[PDB]
Amino acid sequence: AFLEELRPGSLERECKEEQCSFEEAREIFKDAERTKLFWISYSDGDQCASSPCQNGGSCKDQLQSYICFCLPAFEGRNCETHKDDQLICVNENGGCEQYCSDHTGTKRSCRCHEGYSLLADGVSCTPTVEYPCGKIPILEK
Amino acid sequence: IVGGKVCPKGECPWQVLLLVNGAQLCGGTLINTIWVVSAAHCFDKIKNWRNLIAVLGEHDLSEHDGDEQSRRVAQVIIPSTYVPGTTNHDIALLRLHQPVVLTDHVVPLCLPERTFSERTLAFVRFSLVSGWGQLLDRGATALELMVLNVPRLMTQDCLQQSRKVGDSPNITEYMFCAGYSDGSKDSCKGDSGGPHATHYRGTWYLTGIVSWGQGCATVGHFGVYTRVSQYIEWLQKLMRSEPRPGVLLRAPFP
Amino acid sequence: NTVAAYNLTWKSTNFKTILEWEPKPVNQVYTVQISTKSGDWKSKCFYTTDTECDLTDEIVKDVKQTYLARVFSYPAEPLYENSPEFTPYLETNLGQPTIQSFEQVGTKVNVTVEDERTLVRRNNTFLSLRDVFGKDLIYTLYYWKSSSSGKKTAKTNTNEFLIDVDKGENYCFSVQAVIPSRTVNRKSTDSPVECM
Ligand SMILES: COc1cc(Nc2ncc(-c3ccccc3CN(C)C(=O)CN)o2)ccc1-c1cnco1
Ligand SMILES: *[C@H]1O[C@H](CO)[C@@H](O)[C@H](O)[C@H]1O
Ligand SMILES: *[C@@H]1O[C@@H](C)[C@@H](O)[C@@H](O)[C@@H]1O
Ligand SMILES: [Ca+2]
Ligand SMILES: [Ca+2]
Ligand SMILES: [Cl-]
Ligand SMILES: [Cl-]
Ligand SMILES: [Mg+2]
Repeated sequence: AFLEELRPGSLERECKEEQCSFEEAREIFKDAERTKLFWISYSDGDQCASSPCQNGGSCKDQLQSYICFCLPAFEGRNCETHKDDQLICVNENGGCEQYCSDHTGTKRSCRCHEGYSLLADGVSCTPTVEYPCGKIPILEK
Repeated sequence: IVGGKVCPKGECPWQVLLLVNGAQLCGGTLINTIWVVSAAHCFDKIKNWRNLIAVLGEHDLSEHDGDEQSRRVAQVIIPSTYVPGTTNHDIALLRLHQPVVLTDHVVPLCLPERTFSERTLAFVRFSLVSGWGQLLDRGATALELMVLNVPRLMTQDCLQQSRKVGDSPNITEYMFCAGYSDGSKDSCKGDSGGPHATHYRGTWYLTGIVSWGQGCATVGHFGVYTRVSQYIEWLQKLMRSEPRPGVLLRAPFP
Repeated sequence: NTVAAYNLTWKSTNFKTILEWEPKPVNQVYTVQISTKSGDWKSKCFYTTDTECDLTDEIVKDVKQTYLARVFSYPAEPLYENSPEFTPYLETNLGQPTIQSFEQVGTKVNVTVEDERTLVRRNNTFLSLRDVFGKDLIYTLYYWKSSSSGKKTAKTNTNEFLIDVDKGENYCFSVQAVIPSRTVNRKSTDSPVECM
């Protein structure tokens, strides 16, 4: 509409509501340094529009990138890694105090060295002898 | 041990002092009431195989107290692949004639499962090394049990951080590096056979054995220990086998 | 059968920290470990096929510690490569700031900078850039009236600026986060421009 072009220059009308190119904003700002300062954040685009943060994470836009803020149970660039799916013997010994046995299909199972037995929590070990291996009695075993 | 501290009495309860004809020979580690793990090179020049003594509950070599127990060594088992005068396969499994009694001062160190040792214990940064060995390279030995905390290195890092000075034998898959290259802290001659013990979630385990000690704390070199996880299956099989007439037994490895 | 990873690089902004490396894996998986120079090694991104690993949960436990990471190559001692050392507090990029509001009181203008959230947590909530850096963090304001030739600058130890303006004139603003004690990577990118 040419009748809309009768209206005087405006950053809100031409650039906010509508789009606007480098020359349109340069005509408004006049200075090169001022137009470059506006254009670097304007022509950058919203990287968070593709909703890249998974599992209920929050997106924060950056210059040609973004940052995902994950909920406590998740991690990764896009919050894709579920912390619950990491219960394997190579990850902090599977939460076991002594031995860890990896089991495919079912979950991992913790075990104990001789002279110890597995506790109720399924991960801790307790001595079944007065002098179990690898404990120092003068420091109260 | 160079650069360490005195182990407070009873705080290294698995440490063994090996004597031959009453003389200080090597170190060792008690893994149960009957079996002791030591280094194969310790037995290189032994003539009197019936005169081997293991001492548990020792602390001060100049004073005897009620905490020390002595046992004759009935059998020394070394892998067949070990070649005297060299570094590889430096491990010995000793059978005591009679069991020791476990006390507040005499407690075995856990021998771990291979997998727990390889994927968990191998990534614990610091472990302890101990012995009555030389307090400096070519120096006099210690009268009280000394202990030293040392950081472990993966062999790639160890070789990249070392200088090929003096005797630099290959560091094989049956060895691991631990310590410092600045010449301040290491295990020395006389500490051979002793434990490299790792603390994990309230319990201590055997990870390494003090190998050759001569040349200890050389600037440009780290400490090199027998990688005990490679021998778990071998040690467990031999612990189930019956005794042989001779003291020395070269058993097949693997 | 495997290749050692190479070009290990830290990508970090507001403590969201990701280790990146080459190359794409063919019949090989990866495992990353992380440590402080005296702590134990912690395993991350187990048997991954990605060429990146998010290490945010490990580095936010102590942002002032110096970390070293290593990448292991397993076929579908192992082959591994060490990363450069990384100290979060000194090297994380400062995120792009946002002007929250501006208010006029006649001949004076208050310009408020929004609290920048970081990946550092303190029991349920995310800490802001000011909560972590405190006194080390300043904000810089670039302002100008549309009829003048040059720009002016104001600096603050908080998230607010209180400047003098000329009567009946429209001003444009942009803010930048700065950690003056740094020699390298001391500033964020400029915030989007805001005008009255
Ligand atoms: C193959 O290249 C090397 C190999 C080595 N080898 C080594 N260093 C030490 C020893 C050792 C091996 C067994 C037993 C006891 C000890 C040393 N020792 C007296 C102690 O550990 C006392 N606790 O071997 C060292 C350096 C290099 C090197 C340097 N730049 C590139 O490569
Ligand atoms: C949103 O889309 C993808 C993720 O789905 C991401 O790679 C882009 O960078 C982002 O703009
Ligand atoms: C952004 O942050 C994440 C962690 C979640 O709390 C979201 O609900 C929020 O919008
Ligand atoms: Ca953007
Ligand atoms: Ca004594
Ligand atoms: Cl006896
Ligand atoms: Cl802030
Ligand atoms: Mg226009």
